[PDB]
Amino acid sequence: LDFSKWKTRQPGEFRAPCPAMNSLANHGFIPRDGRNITVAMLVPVLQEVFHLSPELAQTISTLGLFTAQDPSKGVFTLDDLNRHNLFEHDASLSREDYYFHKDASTFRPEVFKKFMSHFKGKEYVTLEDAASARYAMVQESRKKNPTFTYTVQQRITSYGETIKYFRTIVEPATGKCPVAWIKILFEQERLPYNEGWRPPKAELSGFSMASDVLELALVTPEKLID
Amino acid sequence: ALDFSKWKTRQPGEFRAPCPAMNSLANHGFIPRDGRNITVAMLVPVLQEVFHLSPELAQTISTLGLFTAQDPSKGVFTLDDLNRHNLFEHDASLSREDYYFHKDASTFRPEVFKKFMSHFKGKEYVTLEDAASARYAMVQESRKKNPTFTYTVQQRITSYGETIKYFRTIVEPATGKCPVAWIKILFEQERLPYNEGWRPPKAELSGFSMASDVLELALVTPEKLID
Ligand code: HEC
Ligand code: HEC
Ligand SMILES: [Mg+2]
Ligand SMILES: [Mg+2]
Repeated sequence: LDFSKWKTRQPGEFRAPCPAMNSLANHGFIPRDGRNITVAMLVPVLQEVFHLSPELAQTISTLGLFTAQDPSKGVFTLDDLNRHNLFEHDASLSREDYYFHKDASTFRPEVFKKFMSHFKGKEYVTLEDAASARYAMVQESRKKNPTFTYTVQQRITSYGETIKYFRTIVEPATGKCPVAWIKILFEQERLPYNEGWRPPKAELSGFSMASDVLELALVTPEKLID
Repeated sequence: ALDFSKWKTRQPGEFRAPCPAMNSLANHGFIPRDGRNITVAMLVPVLQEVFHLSPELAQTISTLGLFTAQDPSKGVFTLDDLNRHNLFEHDASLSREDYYFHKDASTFRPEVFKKFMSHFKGKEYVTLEDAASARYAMVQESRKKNPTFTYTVQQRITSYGETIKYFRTIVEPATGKCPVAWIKILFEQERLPYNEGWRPPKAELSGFSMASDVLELALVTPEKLID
């Protein structure tokens, strides 16, 4: 894992709405041009760079394959991940809903500003602030987007994405998530190795995700009952 | 591959847990009948085969079971180890009373289970919403009556997870729906209702799918740690 090979995205290179996957490509940990991705190649990378458990890595990578133009052929691209309402969903943290400009892939400073304002004056992301920030995007989409789609599938991916950054973009010494490293991940699509980040000591598993998603929901004022 | 007709209820000397599924496995002889000499390596394929747990989820829960032994290094645990309060066993159970009251959070309590089952009165099937209400009712009873109520991050995920476990594994092959009558058999007899039509579930219960299910259960539970 040579983190010094990093280059920002170049013309012709496919990129996704994911800052993690986009960082892998920019680091050259997966093909830089965002093409020719297989589950077999991605899974070890996710385990080594982000310390996802084997099964969680296999699961998310396969959900990625399911966005391919032909998932039978076992190959997908970062552009496949941009397909609306397959994996990509409304109420994102740093991207606008597909509805508005038919581009839910391009990083949006004005969306990211809203998200980050939930951590203003803090060096670290707390569970409660991360809950508030994600749910604020749900409320905005619900009030602004007449096509808002937020089913069982989108709910877990949305909750899971907040857990993913909260658990993986952490200080080795503390396990805590610095606001400044989130900023680097989303804005630069660089893993903040230079700033002191390393692959997490703790494994992110399906079970640990389940606990974390529960804890997020218990500090979110979101209910489907009344 | 598996013989479900070998079921016997608990016999003298045999250890049993506060878990109706682990007790059914033993009563069926799918793990050692006496509730002893359980290892992770033995239990994971049984959980995969009988309950369609994912390899990783099965490994994780089996290991949580193992860390209930006084010495996990021995690599072996028993259903009696599972009876140890606030290791895996926890307050606000659906069919057992809190350890506080009589130092017995292992023996099935008709009175507790009566209150659990009251949330499905008039219904053939368990819905996510009624399962959520039945579990939260136990949390509120424990918070109301037990001065030593313990409900930390660890108990919460296991409590939510156990409702999802019966809701997803004790289901009709035809519909994936959870029959009230089958929950009654599992809890009251500690028998998998094979005789009545139950079969290992078609759908796999994985860490990811559990995470979705626990999320959805929480979204229909009036439970928050914020107000
Ligand atoms: C392994 C570590 C990992 C981390 C950390 C991670 N992801 Fe993503 N991720 C996506 C997609 C697609 C989205 C877009 C969802 C959306 O619309 O917000 C996304 C979104 C996100 C978001 C939210 C972005 C936003 O603007 O809301 C975060 C944070 C994130 N991913 C972090 C496909 C993937 C895939 C697919 C193969 C993998 C593997 C994956 N992601 C792995 C990871
Ligand atoms: C694989 C299928 C499986 C199912 C279905 C299952 N369990 Fe349990 N389970 C427990 C323990 C300990 C409890 C007691 C928790 C409590 O205090 O309610 C429990 C409780 C439960 C409960 C709630 C009972 C109540 O009175 O609240 C249900 C339902 C349950 N288990 C179902 C250890 C285990 C272990 C340990 C190795 C395994 C594996 C396990 N359980 C696997 C399973
Ligand atoms: Mg989106
Ligand atoms: Mg208990």
